[PDB]
Amino acid sequence: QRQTTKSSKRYRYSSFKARIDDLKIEPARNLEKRVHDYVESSHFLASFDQWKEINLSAKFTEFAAEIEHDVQTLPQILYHDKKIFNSLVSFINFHDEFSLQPLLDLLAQFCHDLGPDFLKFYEEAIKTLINLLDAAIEFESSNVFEWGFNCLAYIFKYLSKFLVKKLVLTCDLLIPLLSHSKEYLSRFSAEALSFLVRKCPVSNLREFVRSVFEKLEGDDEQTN
Amino acid sequence: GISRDSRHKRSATGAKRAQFRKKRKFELGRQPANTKIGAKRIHSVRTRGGNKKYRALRIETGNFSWASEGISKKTRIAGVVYHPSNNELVRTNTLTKAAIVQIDATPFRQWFEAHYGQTLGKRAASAKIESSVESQFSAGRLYACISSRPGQSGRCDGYILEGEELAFYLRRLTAKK
Amino acid sequence: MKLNISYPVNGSQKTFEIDDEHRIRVFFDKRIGQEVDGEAVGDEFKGYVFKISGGNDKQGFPMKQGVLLPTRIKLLLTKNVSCYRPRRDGERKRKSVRGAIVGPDLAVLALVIVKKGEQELEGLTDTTVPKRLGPKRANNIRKFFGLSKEDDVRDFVIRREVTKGEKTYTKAPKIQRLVTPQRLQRKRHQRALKVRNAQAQREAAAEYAQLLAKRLSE
Amino acid sequence: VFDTLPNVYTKDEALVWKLVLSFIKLPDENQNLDYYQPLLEDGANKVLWDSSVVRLRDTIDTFSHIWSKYSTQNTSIISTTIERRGNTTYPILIRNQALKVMLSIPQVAENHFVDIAPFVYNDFSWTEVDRNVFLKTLSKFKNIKNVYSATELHDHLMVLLGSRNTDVQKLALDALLAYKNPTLNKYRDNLKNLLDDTLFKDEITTFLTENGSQSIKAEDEKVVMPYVLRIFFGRAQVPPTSGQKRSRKIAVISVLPNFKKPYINDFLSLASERLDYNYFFGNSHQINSSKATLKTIRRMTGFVNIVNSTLSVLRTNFPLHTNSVLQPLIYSIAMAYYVLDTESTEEVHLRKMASNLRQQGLKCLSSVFEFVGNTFDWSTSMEDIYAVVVKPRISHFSDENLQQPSSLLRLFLYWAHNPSLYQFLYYDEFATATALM
Amino acid sequence: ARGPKKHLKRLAAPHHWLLDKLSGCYAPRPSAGPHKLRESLPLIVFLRNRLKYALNGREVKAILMQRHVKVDGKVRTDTTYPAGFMDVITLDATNENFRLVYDVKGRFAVHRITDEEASYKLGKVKKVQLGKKGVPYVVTHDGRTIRYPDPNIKVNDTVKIDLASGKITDFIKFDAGKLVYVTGGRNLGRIGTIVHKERHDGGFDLVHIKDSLDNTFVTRLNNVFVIGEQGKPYISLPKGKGIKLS
RNA sequence: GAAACUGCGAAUGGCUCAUUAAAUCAGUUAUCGUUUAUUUGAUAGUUCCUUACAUGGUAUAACUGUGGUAAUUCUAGA
RNA sequence: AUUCAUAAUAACUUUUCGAAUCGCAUGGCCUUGUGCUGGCGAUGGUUCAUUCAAAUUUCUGCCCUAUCAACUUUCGAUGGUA
Repeated sequence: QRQTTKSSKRYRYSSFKARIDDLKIEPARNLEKRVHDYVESSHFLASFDQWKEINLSAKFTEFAAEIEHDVQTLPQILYHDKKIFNSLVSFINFHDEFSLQPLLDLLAQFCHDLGPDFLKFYEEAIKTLINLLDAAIEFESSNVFEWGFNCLAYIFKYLSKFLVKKLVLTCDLLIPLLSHSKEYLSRFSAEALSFLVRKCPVSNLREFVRSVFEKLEGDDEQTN
Repeated sequence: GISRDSRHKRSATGAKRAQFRKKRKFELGRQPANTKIGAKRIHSVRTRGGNKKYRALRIETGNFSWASEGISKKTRIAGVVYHPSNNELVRTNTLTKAAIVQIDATPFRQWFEAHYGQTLGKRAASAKIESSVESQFSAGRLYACISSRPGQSGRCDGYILEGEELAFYLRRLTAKK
Repeated sequence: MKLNISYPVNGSQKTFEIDDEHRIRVFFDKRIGQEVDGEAVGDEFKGYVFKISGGNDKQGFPMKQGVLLPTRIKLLLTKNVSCYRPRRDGERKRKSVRGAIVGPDLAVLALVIVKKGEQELEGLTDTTVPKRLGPKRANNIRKFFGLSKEDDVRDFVIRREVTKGEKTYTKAPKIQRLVTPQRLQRKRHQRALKVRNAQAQREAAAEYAQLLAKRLSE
Repeated sequence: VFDTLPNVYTKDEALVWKLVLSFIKLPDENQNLDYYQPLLEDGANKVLWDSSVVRLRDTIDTFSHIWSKYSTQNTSIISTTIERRGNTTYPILIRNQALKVMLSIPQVAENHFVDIAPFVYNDFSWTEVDRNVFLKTLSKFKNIKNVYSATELHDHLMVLLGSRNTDVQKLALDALLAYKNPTLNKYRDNLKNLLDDTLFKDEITTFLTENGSQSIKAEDEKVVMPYVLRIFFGRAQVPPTSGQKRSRKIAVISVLPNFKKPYINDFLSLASERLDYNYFFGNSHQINSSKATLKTIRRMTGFVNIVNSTLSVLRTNFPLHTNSVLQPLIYSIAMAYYVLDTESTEEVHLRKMASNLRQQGLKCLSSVFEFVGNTFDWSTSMEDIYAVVVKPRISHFSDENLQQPSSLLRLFLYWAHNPSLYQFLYYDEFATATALM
Repeated sequence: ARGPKKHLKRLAAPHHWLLDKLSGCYAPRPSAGPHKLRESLPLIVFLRNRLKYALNGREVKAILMQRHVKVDGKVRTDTTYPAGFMDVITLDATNENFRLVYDVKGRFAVHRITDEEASYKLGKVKKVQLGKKGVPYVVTHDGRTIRYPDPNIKVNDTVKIDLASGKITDFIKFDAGKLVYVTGGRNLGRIGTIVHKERHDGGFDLVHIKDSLDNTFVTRLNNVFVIGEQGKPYISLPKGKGIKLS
């Protein structure tokens, strides 16, 4: 019996498991005035300016100093591709929540700008993301889970056609998070990879189904 | 009834002060517990703060300490003999502080026998005691001054009257008889 | 008067009006807590034995035990007494209450049946009403069912079938005072917390003693 | 049935007594349903897939259960036959039900009693609720002195009075007052107020004190001192967790020094009588049974604690009796040495209690030697106390005792200071002498 | 009155709160706490009238029940908690630590503070004593009882306290030539080195202080608060460094 | 989530100046002469000691029902 | 400045306290027991300190009146002891 008849007060308690059980993933089910899709001088730069206004944390302030000297325009991003990404990955591995929100948003939008050239950073981006999510298990925060899995949904959505072409490597990456021994990790990672599965056409889908059935027979002992 | 303010007395110069307020609760008094000798019976009074205070109406036993030996025994109080404030208290057997009661002596002489290997009446330097104390032991009752406030704590604790006080109160008893 | 008679074994109760004065004179001079005779009351109460339990006089002022004065009186009632319910903490109202000795002016005398007579009275002896609720403590359920100490209670909770339209639905109490893994963990935490704090205190005291002895050996 | 039966037992009071005694005996009696068990069959297979949706799991479980039944048809036939035959096991509280019935009907048990006294003399195992109900029945008994075995009931009654549960003490005092005699009828309220917890010490100083008002007379003392000693034994077995209980125990042993010499000896005889020493002294120094248990060592520890307190309050005037004081002491310390030698260093609780018993035994030995010394004989038991000295100690007495004056050391010093007590030094090959050296 | 007051009028309030005299009748009576009544800043005054992070008392409730405010390492949720002098108030989402310390003009002063300086807190050892079971303790100027202090700590001596463990890191004696902050009286906020303790018996010990422009004044030992040595304040002083001018 | 038990508050606030002439009050002191809910910081292994701690026992409210009275924030019996 | 803080001794007590309470979660273990352990935080509780207080309290300061010069003490007025 979850909370069915809402009360008259305004601030419920909402324990962490209740917040996760309420949580879902699809931002396309969601919608708002998306700032990065709304203003278009540069996606990364627009989101960067909004987050420079909104966020006041030490880690994001230092990141803002460095990359604010670097990026102000699209050829600057396209040239300094590696430096930006390594600084982003450095602070995400620093693992600080107050700064963990904007860096995840910027990772999504940075891929959106750097589209079909992101496929060389893409692997260790996913690696740092799943390390972040297991750290979030260690510090329970529904906020961090929602942000990180929305970043994964955005990366899948932005690099649809290439990961769809190469679907088996993506699930080979996400199996440490798909078969993870926590109900919500398996739930959210399955929802994101489920969006990609819905996007995939019939032939690569047949290959992926054959591969995942072979992998399930490999994980005969695993039920999760 | 009782209150203990200083606004209803005469002035220091000898004037009569007119009234300033109604009586206040923080200047209350309570009715004295004329604690007598009988079976143990004790009220509890709730006092400022939430603090308990035990009044004794009748109390039989008590804790009396031998100061020269530094020990303490629980004895039975016989009756009040002398009291420096009111011989009506002496008459009515009221137990208050600074009263002079006679107590039982059997636990003290039992401790003395078991501690010094010697009876009383009829390590020798340690065994030697005072002459009037030995006379009281032979009599069967000991003189003891009460030093507790049995209307406040509900305990009658005292000390056995040692040499100089015993001399003074013996003169007092013999002169007042 | 009117006799409010109650059979506590069935939890049943009824009222019988009384007009002739002979049974009233039987009731005279008796007090609350005494006994009377149903045969001396009337015919249908042959064998029954009552007990004067309470009543109200002709204006409403109820009977109160303790006061042996067959009149009305003004008592200073307190927190924990009958015939008075205080509206505010430490309040002592003074109320008019009727004494306990049964006189003539009682509008209602209320009796309880101690011993059943020989004939079945209509409302009292025949029918009954069940208890409203079952036990709520775990040991109360173990008593009321005679359950052994090795047996569990959550399988023997008493349920009630409620219905609203077509959705049949059951209800059952939360068994207060029931031993759980939760309470076991809480007791364990109290123990471990006391132990941890005592260890920290001994450690800090030993460190201060070391510092002090170092100062003195300096 | 509880209010119906007291009106209808009068018709046939014999059969109802047979039923009541049968219900008393029934929880102790065995029950077996050892049915016919056929040979085991290994008929089992995962007939369906295991699913994750729960209602499919439930239907698959139902079908697999029916399949397992029909595959092991034989054992399932037997189990279904049993489960439809239905139970016959008496629920355990039926003894409590029959004891409540017997409590409501005191006169039939009072008439018979030849079938209930075995439970009393076997001392029940029954629970404390049933014990209290049965002792309430014994209080309700009317012709109590004319029961089947009156004095043996009296003995077990006095033991249950000496027990430490004050409720049990109240019940046993009520039954002993049901035993009627004018001395206890005179002092009837006094013992009840002694059992009362609030009036306890005030009552003690009220009428147990010698040479005062309301004191016990001489013949009444002779007839009543068993009762007072049993109730004082219970109040002394009260354990000292807090200041109030410590003060109660101290009050008991500090009013002990005024009774009389054989009454002090009888109290201490009780305290030793709970233990045993006839093992050693039916042997010489060998223990028959290896009773190295926590139960018997905690009995010895309670004994030596009450002996220490009694000596500290009776430093010179107490009686020593060889049959009640000295023999259980050397039994205690020999048992301490025995458990220390016999069982390993894994038993931390038993070894720690053994060390505490050794400490307190040597402490009371040194205390009693300091306290009586030359005032009574020793030649009866010189050899035994010397044996319980010389087994574990003199081999490493210098290696152990070199830091402080030990209790054993101070006992040696008292031995060497007093002339008649040279016999122990004389008794060995001056082993304790060379130990001092 | 027949009991303790619960209301504070607007003009009855302490002056240094800078509460304007038209926005109502009542000023946030600061609840009982570590600091005294006439020298405490409630969190509602601090967050609303000073930082302008809130516009209403309902917004101060929203902030505190969101659990952002921490006063000396611990979360507070009572909006009239008496945050006093030498306090550390950390706002995490804003990434700021504030040492509460007086200004030269006699008012409290926001002092932006970094993490390594916010990690500790001074405290004026004010009552050194021997407690139950024979342990010694010190009572500083904010109620903090610290058992087992250094044996040389005396009355009126500053102790630097590590916050996250409540422990004494080190201490600063009361001798002539130390740097002294003045907290009460006319000159409060004037940081100056202490020259001479004029000591009377049964009266009040005055203290002659002389500050960096070599100006001399006198206060009492109750208002004196030792900071550090000559030219080495353990804390970072506000702007102007406590100098009263023309 | 009604009701009722429990906890806290109702001793603050608001109004008025009748009384009171070293009284109140103002400034200055003292408590080494006392109580203090709350807030804040610290604080309590006592191991054993002779014959349930996987956690003792009673009730009572609200409620069901029977009533009284011209009437009140009246209440009685079960 | 103390008979202070604190400690120790001997007893005393219609005698206190030393958690039979509550929310979220579910991790570490393994003798695979429904066994052992474990996080965050709510209420409470002995003492001590702190704070909001409270009650007493020291000095000095009140308008008109001498056609008001003596006043207070049985009935406490001033001090001493209990």
